[PDB]
Amino acid sequence: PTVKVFGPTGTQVAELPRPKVFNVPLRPDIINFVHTQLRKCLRTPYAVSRYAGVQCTAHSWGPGRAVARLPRKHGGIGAYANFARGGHMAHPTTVIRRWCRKVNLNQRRYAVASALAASANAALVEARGHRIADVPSIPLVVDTDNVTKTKDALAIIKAVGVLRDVERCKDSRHIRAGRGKMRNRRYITRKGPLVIYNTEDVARGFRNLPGVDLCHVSSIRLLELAPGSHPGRLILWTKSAFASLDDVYAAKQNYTLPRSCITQTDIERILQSDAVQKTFVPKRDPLVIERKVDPFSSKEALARLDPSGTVMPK
Amino acid sequence: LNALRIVDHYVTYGEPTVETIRNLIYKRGFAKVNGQRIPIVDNNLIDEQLSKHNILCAE
Amino acid sequence: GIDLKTGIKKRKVERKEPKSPNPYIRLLHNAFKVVYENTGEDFTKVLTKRLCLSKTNRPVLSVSRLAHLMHKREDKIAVVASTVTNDERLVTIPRMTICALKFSATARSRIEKAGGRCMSFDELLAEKPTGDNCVLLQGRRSCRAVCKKFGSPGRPNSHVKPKGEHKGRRGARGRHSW
Amino acid sequence: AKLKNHTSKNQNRKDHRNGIKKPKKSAYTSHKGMCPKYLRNLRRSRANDPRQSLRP
Amino acid sequence: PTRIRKSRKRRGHRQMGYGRVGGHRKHPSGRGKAGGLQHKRTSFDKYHPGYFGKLGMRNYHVRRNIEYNPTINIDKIWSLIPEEQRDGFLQRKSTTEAPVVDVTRFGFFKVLGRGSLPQCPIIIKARYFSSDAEKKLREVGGVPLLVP
Amino acid sequence: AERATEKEKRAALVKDHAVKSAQVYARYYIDLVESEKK
RNA sequence: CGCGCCGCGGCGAGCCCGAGGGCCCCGCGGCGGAGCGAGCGCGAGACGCCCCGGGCCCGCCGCGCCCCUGCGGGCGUGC
Ligand SMILES: [K+]
Ligand SMILES: [K+]
Ligand SMILES: [K+]
Ligand SMILES: [K+]
Ligand SMILES: [K+]
Ligand SMILES: [K+]
Ligand SMILES: [K+]
Ligand SMILES: [K+]
Ligand SMILES: [K+]
Ligand SMILES: [K+]
Ligand SMILES: [K+]
Ligand SMILES: [K+]
Ligand SMILES: [K+]
Ligand SMILES: [Mg+2]
Ligand SMILES: [Mg+2]
Ligand SMILES: [Mg+2]
Ligand SMILES: [Mg+2]
Ligand SMILES: [Mg+2]
Ligand SMILES: [Mg+2]
Ligand SMILES: [Mg+2]
Ligand SMILES: [Mg+2]
Ligand SMILES: [Mg+2]
Repeated sequence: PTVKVFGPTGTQVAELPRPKVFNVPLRPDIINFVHTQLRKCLRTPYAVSRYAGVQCTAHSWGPGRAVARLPRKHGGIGAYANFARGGHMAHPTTVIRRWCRKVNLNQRRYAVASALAASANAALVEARGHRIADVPSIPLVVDTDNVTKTKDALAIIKAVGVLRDVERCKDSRHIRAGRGKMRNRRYITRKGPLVIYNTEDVARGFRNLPGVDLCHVSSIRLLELAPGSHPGRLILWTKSAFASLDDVYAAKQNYTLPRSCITQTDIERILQSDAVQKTFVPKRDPLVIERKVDPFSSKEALARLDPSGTVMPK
Repeated sequence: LNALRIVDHYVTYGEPTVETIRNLIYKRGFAKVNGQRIPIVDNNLIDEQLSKHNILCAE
Repeated sequence: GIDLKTGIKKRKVERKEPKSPNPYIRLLHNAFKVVYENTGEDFTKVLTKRLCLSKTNRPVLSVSRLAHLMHKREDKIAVVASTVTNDERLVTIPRMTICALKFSATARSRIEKAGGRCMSFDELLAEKPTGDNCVLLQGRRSCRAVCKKFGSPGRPNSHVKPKGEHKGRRGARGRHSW
Repeated sequence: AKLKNHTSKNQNRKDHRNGIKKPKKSAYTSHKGMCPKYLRNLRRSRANDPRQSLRP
Repeated sequence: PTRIRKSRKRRGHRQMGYGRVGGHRKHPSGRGKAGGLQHKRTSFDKYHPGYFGKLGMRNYHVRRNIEYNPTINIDKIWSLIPEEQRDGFLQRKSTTEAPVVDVTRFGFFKVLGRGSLPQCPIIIKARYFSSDAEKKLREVGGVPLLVP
Repeated sequence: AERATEKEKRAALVKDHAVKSAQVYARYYIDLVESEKK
């Protein structure tokens, strides 16, 4: 099959073959494992000071003075314990915590490919959160070729149907709920489209827009493809980006994309087919269970066991 | 008999009439089927389980 | 009260479902579990239990072991619920049909170049769900190095090696060495 | 101070809780301790029987 | 992650699995490996035969690249020939154009004899041979050779 | 189906067996506590 | 941080974000692949869904017999 390509104005203009990276199986378990390890590698260490609580002079008074045995400053003030005001922590935090995590190169490439394949579904992009109800194709390729004024770049995103997703992002900016607003994280906005470009200047006209991000096709970032560790981002490909995907995967030395497999849609079809159904054979009829009750109560209840009636009813 | 005389102080026992046997089965009769305790209420269940031994009804 | 202790043992725990997060394993196990309940075939019952095992209970199978086992019955489908690797010490491979969970890239290339077929368990499910003209096979469950140190080295009937490095002599030169 | 020296009071109940085990079926046929002059002649006889021999 | 650990399931239990009679103290057996011949002797003899004592000659400085000695069996020899060429060599069991395999180029010194070869003449050059590697090679029509 | 026919016929055969065996066994029980008396 | 066992992911007779160089690209050791012997050193196919046992092969210790390049080779026997 071929993807469609649209002008910077909205009509159909060209067709390109599907890159083979979209046929990789969908693995929300592998995308979650990689997203977790690589988002831990951006952390800045923190720790308390190594002298904190231990700059004072304090020793135990011992028994015989009607007081508890912790170390005390000259004068008798509690010190040097985690349960004393002003003492050290029981186990102080240290910067030698292992902050980063390792991931193999094979599993890093699987996560990018599985996250890119999720982006080719109009049902997973919708369920990720985006507004794509007025979009020509969800594998959305568009010919722009140079964009410098934000005013022109806003005109394309309208000219196609991604206008409601950026206003979704624009009207959502707010002050966050907790302590985070003292620590340089005061505002929050939702995330919109991702424009992926190869050989054309677009970054100047797209960057200022709320909820927009920029990726040169040779280096695609998994934290951008799966915000929140959820796979299906909406992606606006430039034409030259979309037409170099296979060249990029040919540039990875001794690498082959993983093997395509079937889905639960495909398994549910087979079982309802004459090659599998013709092997079916019914179960025996199942036991029949009543409650206990006294046969001697009535004529009819007793007759169920013995019909003749030699047995007295009561 | 010799095993039962070992546990005499736990048990009481004797010889039942055909009237005692009948009331117990008709009133307190349940069946073991696949490890389940199943109410015995009609001849359909004694036949299904014991017909190989030529027992077909409650009598 | 009720006495339910004498003559009665403690119940047992076994894997009744795979614990893998791979969606392809859940789909296949759930599918073969269905076929068993509507067939009662003991081939689909052993195969449903193989798909719950824990990857140390699913050792690999090489092509040369299959070529050896399938000899004289070469018209049948080998069924393996594990990975099929390659054996480069065998120079020539015969033609055979193998159905496995996974093939190595080099083992697939060799199997096909002889005229053979590499099936998947969903190809098996569609064409032969109850195992007609199929044989179930597995590798050596006790081939791991870890399972070679189980026990008490040092006891006179052990035949097991110790774990670390031991540079001495005491107890290591046979009986009457302590 | 002095503590208790010995008892076997609870030990027959611990011995019975997992059943009384039985030795492996293959210990009854172990060659260990049989006459070597009998175990030599046993191997020789089979190696020269075409129904039993396992030589290549 | 701290939030899935067994130790957080013991909040409210007075003693975090260490018992009331015994308790959790500092070092009730001593530190490290001490005691192996006295009060841990039942442990050291059951699992570590040959931990105590001396055995054999000592060398005050071992030369790691003298004692290095890689090896290859005869059943692995034909996998050193690339696949594109193996078929043709088997096709024409030549005495006058037999394949030459120099195993030191691949980084082996001695050739051992486990396995078997295909019915095809071949020449193997190495630094040392085992006695049945030579025997199985001459059984095939091959020759062994020594190389610098 | 054929299951409902066999289950229909079978119970009928069992029922007439229940009226045969009841009368005979009632006859047997009266006859024991007689034969001892004689 | 080191050691043991278990589970899950990727690849599989292979595997691998060393350090470094141009969330992407390139990147040695190493460990695994053969063991046994204090050492000189010698060096594994024969069977088997799996498991358990039997039989046989390799090294270390002993010993018949035959031989070429010889306290060296071959063919055997035994714990
Ligand atoms: K101080
Ligand atoms: K105190
Ligand atoms: K105190
Ligand atoms: K890798
Ligand atoms: K990645
Ligand atoms: K050990
Ligand atoms: K504990
Ligand atoms: K204790
Ligand atoms: K201590
Ligand atoms: K100590
Ligand atoms: K010690
Ligand atoms: K010494
Ligand atoms: K020695
Ligand atoms: Mg004090
Ligand atoms: Mg403080
Ligand atoms: Mg608050
Ligand atoms: Mg016991
Ligand atoms: Mg408790
Ligand atoms: Mg308390
Ligand atoms: Mg204690
Ligand atoms: Mg005590
Ligand atoms: Mg205490």
